[PDB]
Formats: sequence, structure tokens, C-alpha cells
Amino acid sequence: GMISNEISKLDPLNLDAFFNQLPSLNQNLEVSLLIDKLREITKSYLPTTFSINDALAATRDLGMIMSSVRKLGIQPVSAVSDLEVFLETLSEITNMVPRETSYHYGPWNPIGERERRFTHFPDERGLIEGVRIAIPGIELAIREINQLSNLSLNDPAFESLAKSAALHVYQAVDGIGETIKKTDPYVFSHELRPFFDPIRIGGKSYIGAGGGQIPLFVVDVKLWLGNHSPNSEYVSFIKDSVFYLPPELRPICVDSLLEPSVINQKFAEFGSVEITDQVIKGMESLLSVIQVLLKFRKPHFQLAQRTLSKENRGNYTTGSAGYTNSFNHMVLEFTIEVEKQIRAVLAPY
Ligand code: HEM
Ligand SMILES: N[C@@H](Cc1c[nH]c2c(Cl)cccc12)C(=O)O
Repeated sequence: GMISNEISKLDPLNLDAFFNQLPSLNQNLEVSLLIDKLREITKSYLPTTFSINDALAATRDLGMIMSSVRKLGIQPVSAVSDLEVFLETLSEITNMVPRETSYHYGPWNPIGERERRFTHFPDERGLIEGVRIAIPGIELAIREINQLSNLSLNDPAFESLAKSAALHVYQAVDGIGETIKKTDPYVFSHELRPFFDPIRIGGKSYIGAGGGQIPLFVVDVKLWLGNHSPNSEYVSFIKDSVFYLPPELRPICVDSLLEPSVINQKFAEFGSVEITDQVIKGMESLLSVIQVLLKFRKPHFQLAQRTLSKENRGNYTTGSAGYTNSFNHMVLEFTIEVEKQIRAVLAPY
């Protein structure tokens, strides 16, 4: 478990003053100052001496300087070739990618004066608050949904855990609503999106931080996807994402991809045991969770559609992971289909 407060409060590379300048440096395209800071960092710090929390915060801070350079069109590790050993040492300690993710940008990013930010645009706050709210709640919902596999539908503990998970997933809904109300789609495409492009590090390419990196897909795999669609595009996105996750989430995701999902296994229990009143309540509680997922994916799809429109898309047709809104349409159709299947099983009652 990575406690966010213990990471957000760190400044292991003494960059707090620099991050008050960074929005202005990025505005004036001052690539010399960005590159000079990367060079100073590799000479000023023995990263092998860092604790885990220090290395996570360093990844957060160094990652944002790197993404700023990449935003100008320069591969930062090709320009500062000593970065590669530095980043490699850091990722040995974190056992995470040598690059920042949504985790670094949201929950590990401090609130207030020290908040790390690429730009001066307040639309940026919409992305930061979006993932900073979404991630902790989704993580609690993962712990709770994981316990459902080992409870009976007829146990009120089942229904109560699923309800808790639905409440915690609502944090993803609150997160995307913060984005819808603060982030203008046109300012996103033209001012924010360019900071989330891929960076070549040790001969492979790491996508930038993205909303898709909140572990919502982990909820999906345990809850409905399981091992049921082996060749889908969504299982390929998840495949590519497992090792971007914090280590503690990786076994949950891997085992869930290799097992039947909760809803599939609870469908079997339902149509084979004595269907009582607690059992309907328990099955009703799984549909509640799914319906919360839709309360996220429906407005998310609209937001992505206004942003990728001809008028609004700027220079991009994809998200940071290389997909169009078609991918969102497919994840959301998958979820609508589970809601239909659950409502079918319940219709007699
Ligand atoms: C202007 C704002 C946004 C746009 C244009 C946008 C668009 C997209 C796009 C194009 C994808 C496809 C995957 C990829 O290529 O990376 C995607 C995936 C995803 N994004 Fe966003 N997004 C926005 C804001 C957010 C926010 C704030 C969050 C979370 C708080 C979020 C969460 C997700 C998730 C969870 C996925 C994976 C698909 C799913 O589970 O439905 N997005 N988004
Ligand atoms: N969710 C979209 C747009 C996006 C890029 N970076 C983000 C961040 Cl860092 C937070 C929230 C959303 C986004 C994507 O995954 O590329």
C-alpha cells in the first residue's frame, strides 16, 4: 500500500521553487531551462540512496519536467543521455515504469501551493482533481469487490459489500464531473493533451499519464470481464496497462484476467440455489455497482466526443494510450450489455 500523504508531501529533488516557475517556462518555450534542470538533477542526486516514497515522488517530479520537454518535440532521454541510468535506478526502487502516471499527477500530487502543474490554465485543475478523486475510491472498491467472490448471495454481508463498492465507485463519477465543469474541451486539446505524449526510455516507449490509468479496468476485470473475451481490444488495453499499475494492484488484475468474473459466477449461483429475498437484494447490489460504472462512462464518452470533434481536437485524434472514442464506445457497450444481462436474470422477480 502506497499512502498518498506520505508521497505528496515529499520534495526529494528540491524542485518546489522550480514548479512555481514551470507554467511560465512552458508558456515561453524555455527548453534550455528545462534541459538544464534535467542535467542538474542527474549530477546533484544519488538516486540509489532514495527510499521508496522518495523515488515515487522523484518519478512524479522528474516525469513532469520530462513531459514538458517532450511536449516541445524533443525526446528528453536522447537530449540528456545520463537520464537513462538515473531513471533506471529509480524504477528499480519503485518497480514502476520510469515515467509518471495518473497516480503521480493526482493522488501523489500535493494540494495547494505545491501542486505540480504543467500550465497556468485552470482547465488543468479539472484533470488533476479528476484523477485525484477517482483513484482512491476505485482502489477501495477493488478491495471490496474482491471479497464478493467468497460470499453467498444469501449473505447480507454480500449486499453490504457491493453497496460500499458502489459508493466508492461514485468517486469516479464525482471525479469526471469535476473535469466536465472545469476543463474546456478546446483548451484540453490545444494546451493540455500535448503534455501526455510518449517518451522513449531505454529503447522502449512509455505512454504519458492518462485517465485510463486509474485502475477502473481492474474493477471491470474482477466484476464482469473475467476471462470471457480472450481476444477483445479491451483485454489488449488491459494487458498493456498491468505493469503501469502500482505493484500491489498487479496480482489482483492478473488473477482476475485468468478466472471467471464475479457476475458470471454469481449468475450461476443464482440460477441454482434457493432464490430468497436476501438473494435478490444481493443480485440487485451487483447491478447497482454496474449502474454506477455507467454514470461514469456515459458522461465520459460525451466529454471525449466534444473534445475529439473536428472543431475541438487540435492536433490529435487519440488519447494518450493511442485510441479513439471508438474504444470508449466499446467499453461502454460492454457495460450496458452486463446491465441488460443482470436485468434479464431478475425480470421474473
Ligand atoms: C478532456 C478530458 C478527457 C478526454 C478528451 C478523454 C478521452 C479519453 C480517450 C480518448 C480515451 C481512450 C483511451 C486512450 O486513448 O488513452 C479515454 C480513456 C479513459 N479515460 Fe478519458 N478523457 C478525459 C478525461 C478523463 C478523466 C478526467 C478521467 C478520470 C478521472 C478519465 C478516465 C478514463 C478512463 C477510465 C478510460 C478507460 C476507458 C473506460 O474505462 O471507460 N478521462 N479517455
Ligand atoms: N483520459 C484521457 C485524457 C487524459 C490524458 N491525460 C489525463 C490525465 Cl493526466 C488525467 C485525466 C484525463 C487525462 C487519456 O487517457 O488520454
